[PDB]
Amino acid sequence: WYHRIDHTVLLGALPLKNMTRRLVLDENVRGVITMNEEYETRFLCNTSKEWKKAGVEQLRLSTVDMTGVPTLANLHKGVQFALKYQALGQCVYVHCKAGRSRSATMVAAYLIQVHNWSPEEAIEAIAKIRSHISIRPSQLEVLKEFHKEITARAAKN
Repeated sequence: WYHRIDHTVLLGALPLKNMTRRLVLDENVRGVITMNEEYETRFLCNTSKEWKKAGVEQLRLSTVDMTGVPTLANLHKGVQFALKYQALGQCVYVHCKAGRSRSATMVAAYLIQVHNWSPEEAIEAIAKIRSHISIRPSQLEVLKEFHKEITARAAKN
């Protein structure tokens, strides 16, 4: 249903209400990145308040319609959110629907920034762990721009 990517990030299909307990206690999930929350499927998942109750903060992000990826700005929001919890030694569950594409792209951006890796290095790392990762050219191009921004911010240090 989901796979651990590293000590902080997990990537998986939409989290069912019933999984909350396991995710929080066993996987130390204290944050959740929710992409493209759809009204047709939200009865299956926690609301933002049901997450609070379990002590996890939810960050909701939208993809740029038809792109499969958020804006650069929201990619940075997602990554900084993950890093927030990395500093706390806690975990973040990253999802959209199937945990294969839009959510995979978000995790890719995280890995790019964390490791100063190429988009393809990050993607291949994710695919080595979780099957059916599918990051399309439209999604890869944004990860390419994200990679350039990460490098330029790194040169400022």
